[PDB]
Amino acid sequence: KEAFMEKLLSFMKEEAYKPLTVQELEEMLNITEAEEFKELVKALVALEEKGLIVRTRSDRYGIPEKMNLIKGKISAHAKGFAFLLPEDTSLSDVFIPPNELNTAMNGDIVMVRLNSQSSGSRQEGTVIRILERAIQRVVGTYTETRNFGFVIPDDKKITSDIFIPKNGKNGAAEGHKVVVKLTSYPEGRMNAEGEVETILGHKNDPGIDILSVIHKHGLPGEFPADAMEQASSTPDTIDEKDLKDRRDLRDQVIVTIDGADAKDLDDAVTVTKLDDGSYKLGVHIADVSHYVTENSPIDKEALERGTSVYLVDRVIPMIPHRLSNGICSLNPKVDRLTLSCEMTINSQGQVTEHEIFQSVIKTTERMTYSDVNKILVDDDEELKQKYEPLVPMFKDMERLAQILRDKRMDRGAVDFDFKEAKVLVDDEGAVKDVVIRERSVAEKLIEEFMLVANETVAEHFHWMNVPFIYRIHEEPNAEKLQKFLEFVTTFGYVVKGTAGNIHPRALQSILDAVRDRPEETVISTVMLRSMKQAKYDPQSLGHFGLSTEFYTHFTSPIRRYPDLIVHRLIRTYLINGKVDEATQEKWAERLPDIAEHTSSMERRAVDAERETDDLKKAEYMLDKIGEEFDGMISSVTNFGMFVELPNTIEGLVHVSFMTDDYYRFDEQHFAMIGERTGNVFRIGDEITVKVVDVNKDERNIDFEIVGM
Amino acid sequence: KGPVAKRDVLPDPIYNSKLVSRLINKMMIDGKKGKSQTILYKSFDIIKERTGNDAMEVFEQALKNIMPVLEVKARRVGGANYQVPVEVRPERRTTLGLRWLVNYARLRGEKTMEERLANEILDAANNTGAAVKKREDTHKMAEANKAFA
Amino acid sequence: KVCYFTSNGITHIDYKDVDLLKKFVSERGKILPRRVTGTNAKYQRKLTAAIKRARQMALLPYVS
Amino acid sequence: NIESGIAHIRSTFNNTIVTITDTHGNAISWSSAGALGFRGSRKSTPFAAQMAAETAAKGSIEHGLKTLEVTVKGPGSGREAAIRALQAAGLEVTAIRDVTP
RNA sequence: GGCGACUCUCUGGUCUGUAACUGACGCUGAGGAGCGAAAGCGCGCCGUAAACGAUGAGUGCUAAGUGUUAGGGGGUUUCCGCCCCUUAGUGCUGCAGCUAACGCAUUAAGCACUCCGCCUGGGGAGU
RNA sequence: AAAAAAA
Repeated sequence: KEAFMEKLLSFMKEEAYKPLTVQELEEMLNITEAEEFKELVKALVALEEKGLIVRTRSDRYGIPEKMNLIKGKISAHAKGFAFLLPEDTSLSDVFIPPNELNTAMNGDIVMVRLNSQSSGSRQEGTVIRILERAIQRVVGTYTETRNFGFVIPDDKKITSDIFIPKNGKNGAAEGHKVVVKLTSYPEGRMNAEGEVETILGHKNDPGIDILSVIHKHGLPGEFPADAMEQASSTPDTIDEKDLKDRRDLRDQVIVTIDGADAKDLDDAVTVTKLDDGSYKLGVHIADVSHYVTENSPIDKEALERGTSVYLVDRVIPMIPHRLSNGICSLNPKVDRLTLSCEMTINSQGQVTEHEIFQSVIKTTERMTYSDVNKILVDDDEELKQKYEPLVPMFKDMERLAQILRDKRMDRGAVDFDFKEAKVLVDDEGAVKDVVIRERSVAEKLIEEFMLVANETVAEHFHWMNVPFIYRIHEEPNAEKLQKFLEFVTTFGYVVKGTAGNIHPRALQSILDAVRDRPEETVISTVMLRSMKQAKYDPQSLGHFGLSTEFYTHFTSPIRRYPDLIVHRLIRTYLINGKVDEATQEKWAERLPDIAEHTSSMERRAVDAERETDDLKKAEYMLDKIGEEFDGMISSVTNFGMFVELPNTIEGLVHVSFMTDDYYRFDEQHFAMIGERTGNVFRIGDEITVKVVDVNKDERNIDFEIVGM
Repeated sequence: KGPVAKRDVLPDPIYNSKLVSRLINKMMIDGKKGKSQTILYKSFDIIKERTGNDAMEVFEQALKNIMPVLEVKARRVGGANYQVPVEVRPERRTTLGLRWLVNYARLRGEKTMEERLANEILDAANNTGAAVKKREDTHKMAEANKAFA
Repeated sequence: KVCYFTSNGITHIDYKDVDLLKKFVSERGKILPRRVTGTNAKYQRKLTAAIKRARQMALLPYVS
Repeated sequence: NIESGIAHIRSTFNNTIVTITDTHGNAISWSSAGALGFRGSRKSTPFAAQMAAETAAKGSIEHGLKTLEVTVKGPGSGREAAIRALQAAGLEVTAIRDVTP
């Protein structure tokens, strides 16, 4: 028994050892007999009792001592506790009590000692060391006292007020939202101290709410002077020299189909039906790599920006408004430089042939999604008569897009069709309405055309075997998916597969079965929560969500830096023919940092857009205090249950408002069960709620139950 | 209901250390702060004459080694009898530091208290003696029943 | 939330049309309530029988 | 040497047993949370049930099973993790069946 | 009293619509006859039982507003669809009235008429 | 809360 325990501990003490499960230890030790398997489990329990190994709450055994610890990121909570998110995503989260944070703030990379005993369901730990400080600046509301100021942070995860000394005020008055720079971190009993870097304005002034979010996240402000000089010097028309070595497509019937308010027209499309029955699809994308050249002032800024950010009241663009909306934009009935992908597609949606090349186009008409739907779906005779030459092309586009959609779903792609909000604001930035964003035929048509363009480019460059950027979506976390599978089994939905080896078509085989059910929204939602996020990467690792091996972003260079690089690598490798070793090694070095950076800037963006939506959703419900709404239980917890209205506004029913009974949370069933009444409020249940309170600053909406 | 503020002691006039004052007040008997102010200033001259280091370098080192990190607290919920490992608040660390320092210094074999207090500080500073042991003892005991908390 | 049968003009629910029925049972095979289906009480009664005749003839399961 | 079999999973509040049988209900192999040295609260957990399904499954794969019918008994939390231990061990699951008496 | 697996054989009743027919053929009903928790016991006897909405039966009449079950009709509506109107229940809320109060309030405990059962202090004693 | 995608 002891010789085996030593041999396990020595194996785990090897420098190449990573934390492994019982099964991954069984495989690595080549244990095939059932009696040796019993020995291993008995050794693991005995070593874990002695404290020589630690099981993480993802059931992975690691030598603590090489750590006694886990390296990871702090994810703080507004109630003063936190979790460690380990770097190894296979490991579970470690709970950190408020007293054991030891001055670690939200986002800080820390080393956490593991507590041999736990007071709850999860593994506890103490922050022993802070390796990296995440928070240097803090946005908050300044408050004035007699002799000093303090700033109340907008990030509620910062649970302590920032002390502003009398010299660090820098003109900030009572109620001003302010950007503080942290001069000292919290230490012992002392709060953080800081100096007011920037006054944003008063908290009640219009647009300061969104301007506090921009600064919180650290989103990019005004363009640099050299970038705006480059933009102002860029020609408003094409030079005749730039038409050289480009295919002339100005005589073809080419259209843009966008939102009515869209000015940054990235894509233009055509479809011709061939005599054999196959479709030729042209996709013509704005040639931004021409205007924005490598290491230009705009190039350095766009990389820094990483993506365009689309907040409620404004867009922060990646490139200046003179280019994005002017010369890059595929504006109607004017000559525009493009980088095209031209595709012959057969009757099963297979790209038999393709070509990628530089062209010039002149768009026949700028269409809207609304107009294209009214022609196809609503059968509008007035608009058909208006666009009589284009209607036959639109009908061929509809059929082709359906073809491509069928193949996509047959290959086992996951159609995640959720209701998103669109917040509608006025000129002052005050909320008028919160509507559901509906995806029409016209949006699903262009989607399919950008997708088949995006796979086609990605496949082309994979086989060329040159350095390139892909848009990958890795396989879901097996533990998160294992929980999701357990969740849907309560509703009856049994899935064919295991959490380690699920096929994308298996998850769709859920989303179809729940379609037009009450439990749709939440199973949909919890499925998402088990998926990984998509990122950019120089390796073609495939896209799980689209069920494809080859995918990149090619179709939006105005508003995405990874697309603008895809444009450059197209110009470098195909057009210029520069496939030399020195060119490849140059890109092979750069693409990892770019791919990591732009992926960070995307996540930052998405977080910021959401925060502004949740703020304006809360603003919208201020005047609805006392009104009753139908809704659907979107989440249940130990403290209460969240209720989603039809417009996708969410709120909390706190358990204190559930006055009719003592309610116990059932974690397995995701249900609040009354002890006496036997009333059961489950995930997915339709209830009628009333608005009790609304906090705009916190973004909180507080309901009470009227009826089931 | 709201944590009473601890009395703000003055700094020790010659070492400018409110820790050293707190030691005096711990050593003081029957309100004879004079006797204890003398004893310490006699004990710290003994430390400086032996070691050559400043008494403050040694005394702070002595406290580090006496000061407890985790303590046993009795919890009897239903049955339990759980000796809950409790982290010693930074004020209670110094408390138990100075309490043990003084309590064991008085128990030592040496004739005078100034020598007894000096030798307990010198032993504490070398990570040895009885007051350091006492911290270990409760930690050994806190490690023994660490299964609770 | 409309009734399938008042919508789709379906007077007679037949026990042999398994695939239809299979629109209203759970995955365990239990009969879905009227609330959840949006069915008319009339037809729910109709349906229910159909199912119980379907389950008797091993067209549907009792317990999945 | 038999291919098709049933995996009778008895998940109680105290324990999770996993017998695997032939179609005639003759026991090929079995494993329980108690058999893998789990004790007290640990025997109840879905981890022990998963682990009990594997050692049961790996015992059956020796006798040369491929397909499993599954029958679950009892109110325990093990059935979902144990079943996904039988699909993860390699044996395909034809049909589950709650046979709680 | 009661009545929930499915099928079939056989049989009672209920409601909606039309009014072709019949032409007041009705209503209540002491007695009798039958049914009848639970038993009791020995398939019969048993025959009583919060066998109590704690409310005989029948009919006409007297603010609403809302839900549901099974029907009828109209509106546009192809059709669903709502909307309107009605009938038979089954529910809630609530006038006028009624109540000792509580409540009941077109499923009256309101206003009327017919017929039957039943009460006249508590205990003794359902002895 | 948590996803693609689109913008």
